[PDB]
Amino acid sequence: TRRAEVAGGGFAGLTAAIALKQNGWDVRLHEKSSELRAFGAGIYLWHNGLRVLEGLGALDDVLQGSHTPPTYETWMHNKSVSKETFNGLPWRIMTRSHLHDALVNRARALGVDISVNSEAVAADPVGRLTLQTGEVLEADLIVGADGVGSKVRDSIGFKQDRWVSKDGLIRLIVPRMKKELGHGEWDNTIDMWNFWPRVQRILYSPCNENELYLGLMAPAADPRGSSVPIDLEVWVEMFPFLEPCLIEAAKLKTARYDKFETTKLDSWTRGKVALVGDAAHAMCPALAQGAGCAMVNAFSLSQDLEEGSSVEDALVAWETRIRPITDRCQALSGDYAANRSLSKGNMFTPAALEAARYDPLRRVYSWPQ
Amino acid sequence: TRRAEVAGGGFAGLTAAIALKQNGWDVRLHEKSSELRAFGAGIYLWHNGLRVLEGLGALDDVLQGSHTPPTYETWMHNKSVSKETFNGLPWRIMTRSHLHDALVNRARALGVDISVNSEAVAADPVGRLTLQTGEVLEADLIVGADGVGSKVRDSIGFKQDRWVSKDGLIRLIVPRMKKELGHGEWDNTIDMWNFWPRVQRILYSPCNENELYLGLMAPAADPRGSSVPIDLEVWVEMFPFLEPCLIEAAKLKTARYDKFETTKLDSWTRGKVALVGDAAHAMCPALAQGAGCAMVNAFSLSQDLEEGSSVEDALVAWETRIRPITDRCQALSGDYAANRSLSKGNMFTPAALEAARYDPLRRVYSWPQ
Amino acid sequence: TRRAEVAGGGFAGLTAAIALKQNGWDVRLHEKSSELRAFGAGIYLWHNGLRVLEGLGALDDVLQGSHTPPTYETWMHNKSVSKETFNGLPWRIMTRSHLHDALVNRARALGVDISVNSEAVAADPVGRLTLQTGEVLEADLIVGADGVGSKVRDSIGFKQDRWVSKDGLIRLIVPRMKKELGHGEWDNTIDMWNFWPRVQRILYSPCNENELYLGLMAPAADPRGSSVPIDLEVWVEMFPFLEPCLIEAAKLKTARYDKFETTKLDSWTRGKVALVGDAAHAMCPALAQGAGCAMVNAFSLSQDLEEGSSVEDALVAWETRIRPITDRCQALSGDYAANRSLSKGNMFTPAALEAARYDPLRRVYSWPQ
Amino acid sequence: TRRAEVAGGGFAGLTAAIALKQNGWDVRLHEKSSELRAFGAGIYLWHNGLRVLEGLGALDDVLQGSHTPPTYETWMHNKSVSKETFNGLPWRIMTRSHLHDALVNRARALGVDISVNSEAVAADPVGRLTLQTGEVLEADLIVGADGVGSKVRDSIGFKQDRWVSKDGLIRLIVPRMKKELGHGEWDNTIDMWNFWPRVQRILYSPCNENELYLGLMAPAADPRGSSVPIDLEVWVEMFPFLEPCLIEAAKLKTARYDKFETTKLDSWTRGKVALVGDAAHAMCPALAQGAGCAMVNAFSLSQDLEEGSSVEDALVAWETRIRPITDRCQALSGDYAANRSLSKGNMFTPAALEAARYDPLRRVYSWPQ
Ligand SMILES: Cc1cc2nc3c(=O)[nH]c(=O)nc-3n(C[C@H](O)[C@H](O)[C@H](O)COP(=O)(O)OP(=O)(O)OC[C@H]3O[C@@H](n4cnc5c(N)ncnc54)[C@H](O)[C@@H]3O)c2cc1C
Ligand SMILES: Cc1cc2nc3c(=O)[nH]c(=O)nc-3n(C[C@H](O)[C@H](O)[C@H](O)COP(=O)(O)OP(=O)(O)OC[C@H]3O[C@@H](n4cnc5c(N)ncnc54)[C@H](O)[C@@H]3O)c2cc1C
Ligand SMILES: Cc1cc2nc3c(=O)[nH]c(=O)nc-3n(C[C@H](O)[C@H](O)[C@H](O)COP(=O)(O)OP(=O)(O)OC[C@H]3O[C@@H](n4cnc5c(N)ncnc54)[C@H](O)[C@@H]3O)c2cc1C
Ligand SMILES: Cc1cc2nc3c(=O)[nH]c(=O)nc-3n(C[C@H](O)[C@H](O)[C@H](O)COP(=O)(O)OP(=O)(O)OC[C@H]3O[C@@H](n4cnc5c(N)ncnc54)[C@H](O)[C@@H]3O)c2cc1C
Ligand SMILES: O=C(O)c1cncc(O)c1
Ligand SMILES: O=C(O)c1cncc(O)c1
Repeated sequence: TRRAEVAGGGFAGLTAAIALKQNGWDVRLHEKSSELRAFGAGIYLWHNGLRVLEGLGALDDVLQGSHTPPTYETWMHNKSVSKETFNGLPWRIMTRSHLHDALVNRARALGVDISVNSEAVAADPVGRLTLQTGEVLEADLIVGADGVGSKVRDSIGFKQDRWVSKDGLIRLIVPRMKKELGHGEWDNTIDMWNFWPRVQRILYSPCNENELYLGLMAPAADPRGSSVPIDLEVWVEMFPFLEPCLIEAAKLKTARYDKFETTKLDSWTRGKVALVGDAAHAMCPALAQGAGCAMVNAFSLSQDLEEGSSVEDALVAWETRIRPITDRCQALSGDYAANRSLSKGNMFTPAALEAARYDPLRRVYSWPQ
Repeated sequence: TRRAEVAGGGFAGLTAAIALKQNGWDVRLHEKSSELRAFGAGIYLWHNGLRVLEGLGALDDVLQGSHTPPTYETWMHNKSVSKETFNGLPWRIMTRSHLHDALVNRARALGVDISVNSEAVAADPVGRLTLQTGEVLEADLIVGADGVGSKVRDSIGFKQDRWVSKDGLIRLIVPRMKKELGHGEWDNTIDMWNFWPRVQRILYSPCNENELYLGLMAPAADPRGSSVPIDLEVWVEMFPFLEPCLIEAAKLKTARYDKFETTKLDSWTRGKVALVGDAAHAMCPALAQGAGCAMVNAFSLSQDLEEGSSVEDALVAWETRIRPITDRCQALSGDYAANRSLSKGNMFTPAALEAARYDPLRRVYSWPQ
Repeated sequence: TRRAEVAGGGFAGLTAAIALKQNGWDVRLHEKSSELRAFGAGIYLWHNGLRVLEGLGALDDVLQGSHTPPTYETWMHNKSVSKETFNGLPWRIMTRSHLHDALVNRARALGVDISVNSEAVAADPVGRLTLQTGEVLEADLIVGADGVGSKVRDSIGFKQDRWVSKDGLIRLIVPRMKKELGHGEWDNTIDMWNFWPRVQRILYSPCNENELYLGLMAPAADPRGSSVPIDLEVWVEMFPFLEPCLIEAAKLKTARYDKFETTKLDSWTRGKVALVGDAAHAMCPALAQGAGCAMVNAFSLSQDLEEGSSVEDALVAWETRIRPITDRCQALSGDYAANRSLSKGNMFTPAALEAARYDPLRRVYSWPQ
Repeated sequence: TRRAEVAGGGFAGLTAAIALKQNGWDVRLHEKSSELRAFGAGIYLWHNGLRVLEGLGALDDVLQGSHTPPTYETWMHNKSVSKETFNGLPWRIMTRSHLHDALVNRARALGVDISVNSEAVAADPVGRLTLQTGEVLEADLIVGADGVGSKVRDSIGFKQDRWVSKDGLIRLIVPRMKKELGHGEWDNTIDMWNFWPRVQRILYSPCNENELYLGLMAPAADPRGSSVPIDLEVWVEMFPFLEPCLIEAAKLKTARYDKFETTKLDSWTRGKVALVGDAAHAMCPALAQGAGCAMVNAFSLSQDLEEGSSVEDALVAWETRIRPITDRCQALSGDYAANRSLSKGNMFTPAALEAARYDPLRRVYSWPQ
């Protein structure tokens, strides 16, 4: 029986672990945290990611208790400039813990071995995984799914571009307050941009009837706009119509201002070691394909290993087949983010939705635009 | 190697033929008419039907050149009373010929044997099918997919319950005429109801950028409102905003008329004989689930034939499994037609969508409401 | 010093009394009832009537505590079909008691002699007025301003044309209830028409921040729709959006009902006798010009009495001058009532507003359309 | 017979001349231009100014061929932030030449003597007017109505604040293009403000069915925004929806960028000399009361001279009675303009409309807010 060691219990690792376990691999997953959790309040998935969940036998638990807005709306200075529905392309908004719980339960149900407080600090391409405790594990496959600061990656050395954005945002979950919001289209996704009187933006994303996901974006050199817990006045000033929710947000002390880190590698594989997710391809958040591409790539990895070839050859086949979708998506996402292209609305072009349109299960592009 | 005779080349018949063929059946399809064609109208499919198409390998041909409206809108006396998007549950509008062509080509590529000009007139519960020429064809399974006037079930004697509505409607296709329509949300499904000055309803359905599907509903007891070619005046009178399109519609010397009609049977199976589509369960078009349930039931038929039983025991287990869903859908659809409930808007409740939520491939309900 | 007896303390009577008084007439006013009061409804005045009020020195008391709606809106089956603002032509809504109180106080300040509990029963074309007590009062001018059942003209015998509508309506006042009404443009005049399920119309008229004037129209042949106190169900059924206000309206054990009624006379003058207001020209309330034409005609009466003629020659020159305007307005108003034309919206055409455009002070038409 | 010499044939002088002539003054008006014309494309008048026209016997010719928008709307970054109707307060938009022609025709009809190419260069308080030609005129009254650079004022010496604004605007008349503008509320007044991506603003004011008045405002140090003829690209960029009209505006070569000059004086009178209009009180354009206050003041001057006192004493009475309305209005207007207070909408407060509410004919405040 083939043995897999997965480093990282985020979406990438849990996806890889479940996918491999379903193919009869024996699999242990290492999470360095004392407990399995997800961070970042909310998340969008699209058709591509939802297809992975389906292939993971975890779709049902994700749809139940999540939400598809009637429309994806963009505002500039409180003026609606676009409403997009993507010609029926499936998409979904949920809390990070909602998507995460579904993945964990599915992994435990298949009998994936999960070690918490277990941190990968080095990996050898001949299939050896070194933990912080000193323990050394032999395996036929080693998946580095350990985030943007991947120690699996850096222990081996991968030529790479790695940098951090100037600005970031505060992501949080607050009650919907839908009756308090009064008249309007409050089940929509609404990207509310402003450049006057200053640069402040909210991405309003309903997760379900109870929970609203908010991304509060202001420049890092805005001492008030970037404060956590949120400086209520400067947010209520530019978003009066979101006051009830902003009030609940001011109450939260777990709130943080996060900047965005990206990584581009020349290669995602070295012998028996594969890098998936942010370890290999962290990107600007603009197209909300960060975890989708991670899940697709993780899922596609288990597929390429069902071909009868050596683990080394499958991995090279894997990357060659799957990476260009992620490359174009990261490039376009970076371009959008640095140009603030989303603020114009109607940005979800056919090209922008390429990653979203990919079906990992049948390996084709679906939902044409 | 099991052998199957399928009577009628409609959606239910083609679905049945392809599904069996994919499972290794030798299948032959008899089409009464001189060729394979559809009524020249539009049609709605939902998640349940789309999943069947995925299961038959015909999803991609369909999605290409079809449209998901941004919303499903209901009007009452030109006042918007409802916008619905079904919490993300997939759906689609397309011409009937579009759906047909995809099923036909998939049927052909797989090597189904399609006999045109060939009319089934009788079937035996021991496994025989009689054509209009009196010729007797043997097989291990006979599929009555011959529509509402099904000779195959009439030849055997099935106790039908029948029910007819006061309403009928005209289904046709015209150019989108989108500029001439001027200002509005003309990519929507708009269900335009009126009770004053008289009962007249137009279902407005965009199929793609070139073709608009119109459903013109009126009491059958209305000489003008049910007239094909269409009585241009009575329609423009109550729907002035659709004038350009209606002008192209009174130009059609031939167009499909139907009186709403719902038939429920004591059973669907007699020995080696199975009834699918309108033959088994024709319903009132309120919930746009006729072809949907047909396809689900035709596809589900080949599923139960795989579990290693006699064709007879399988057909019984089939109906026992898949039927209640069709029954509940037919009942609710007929109730809506009678009380004209769709004029109220917001009528696609969780109960109304139970059919559409059902996933035939995995045999669960998805897309919770 | 000429001397005048005016019968009836309505708008036409008060206008007449004040106008003559300002010109040096000694004037006495007889009010049948125990005191001076108005029906407890609302009322529309236009430029023509406002100019009369300016001419009587009573404009300012009126404008204070009255409202000009931002627009005059027409609905059909809850669909907005019309917004009108009359190219700036002035207009106003106010309670009837508001208009009354201003005229009364102006009448008093000028020293008009107001006799209450005093009922005119007959008048002589030689200059005599008979009270219910049989007492005969002499004067140089008698003014029949005693309303629709005018004893003063009946005593003399005027050939009337009469005409009655199938419709009547309930006029009442309730609190504005503006928060409870929620989202909308609730300072508008909204004329809410319905023909389905049955003919029911509500004229929605804000008078000021505290008081809302409602006109509930229904066929007189409708037992429920014409019932005062109001049949709460039938109204909330067709007007759910006005529920809070209607709740306060079914709380009124007494409220003004009127069947539409239009009377045209062979003439308005007999010798020294002049007829004004409903006495002379009661009309269908479609164009809200009854009190308007009354006041214009009462005010115009004192104008012709100044040009140095016999009271008899003056009264003749008066009608010859001012009457056609009232005739055209009465005809068009009656036509609108009969055909229920106001349901179509945009019905305040140039012709429909000829009355309102007329300026009594300068004797020209203003505010062209 | 009293003789008046009026310097200046703008709205102030023509108003004074007509008013005085109507009171039996003999009056000559001096206009330094070779021909009588008005400049500045369009103009707003309100109730106060319309009341003066009424008192001048020139109201009728102004209403005919002018326009009252349904509403006064304000936009910020294409988002409607206010719609104001001023509780029925009359107001009107017209071309400058429309208001001017009415005044000229009325002045000629009364027999006002009009000398063109006649420029006042000095005035003596004992009633002497010196022209550029050398001619010296004796009179009982001398009205300085000669604009912001009043030579009547400066020949005598009046302590004063006089300055020029930093920015200005381009005012022009173009065809309505109402069909080309497509869907919207294109009979409204719309003040369209923007500060991002740059400071550009259009005041959109319909004058009648044929003529639209546009004020294109950009800073003086914007080389493109301030160009005449207009730089079409930078205007179409921020106002795409006004393209058809902007195209017609680019065509005009008479277009100029004008800055705003103001004057505040300690006194408006010296002996027999009175200053009216911009000569005495030019103000920031924000409240559109520039010509209204001029007309009110001019008209009020003829009133104070019908009191039987000396011309010197009437003039002191005149200013004392009438000036504070103009003072508060100019101060508020200046405050608004420098603060760009109009951009917030809902700025036409009761206080802002004080000047507008004044009725010069009855000397009271009307149309309460
Ligand atoms: C602001 C923002 C908004 C975003 N919105 C979306 C969105 O809407 N939709 C979307 O699809 N994507 C979105 N993304 C991107 C998405 O969050 C990431 O692409 C995704 O979380 C990557 O998951 P991962 O499992 O590869 O990495 P991670 O989530 O970083 O997970 C790795 C897990 O690694 C564990 N671990 C770390 N180091 C070790 C180690 N050395 N040994 C063992 N375990 C280790 C980490 O602690 C954690 O448990 C967004 C990103 C940002 C920044
Ligand atoms: C007005 C109206 C609107 C509708 N809208 C929708 C909608 O939006 N969505 C939806 O899912 N459903 C809709 N339906 C219902 C849907 O059209 C039917 O349920 C569906 O077409 C049934 O297909 P079928 O193949 O069973 O029957 P049919 O389409 O009637 O096809 C049978 C085929 O039978 C062949 N055949 C018949 N008899 C013989 C024979 N004796 N021998 C050999 N061949 C024979 C027929 O000629 C034809 O080729 C609607 C129905 C109506 C009436
Ligand atoms: C439903 C409805 C809605 C209307 N809405 C409007 C509107 O919006 N705007 C508008 O301008 N018009 C409106 N009108 C019409 C308007 O109400 C009348 O034209 C107006 O009230 C007529 O006033 P009047 O003074 O002539 O008569 P009345 O108001 O009838 O007054 C006469 C006065 O007559 C006294 N009197 C009567 N008989 C005698 C007597 N014999 N002896 C002594 N005193 C007597 C009466 O008691 C009372 O004091 C409406 C009318 C109706 C029916
Ligand atoms: C951009 C802008 C927009 C405005 N919008 C409005 C508005 O919407 N509504 C409003 O009410 N006001 C408005 N105003 C203000 C309004 O234009 C002025 O207040 C008004 O034109 C003043 O008129 P006047 O007759 O006093 O002066 P002027 O119009 O300057 O007229 C004097 C006349 O003086 C003649 N003349 C000059 N010198 C002599 C001389 N020495 N001897 C003899 N004749 C002489 C001038 O040539 C001309 O014929 C606006 C002003 C600006 C700048
Ligand atoms: O920060 C963003 O631009 C962003 C854009 N889309 C989804 C999301 O979760 C975040
Ligand atoms: O420039 C202005 O602010 C202006 C404001 N109101 C009316 C007008 O004609 C101009």
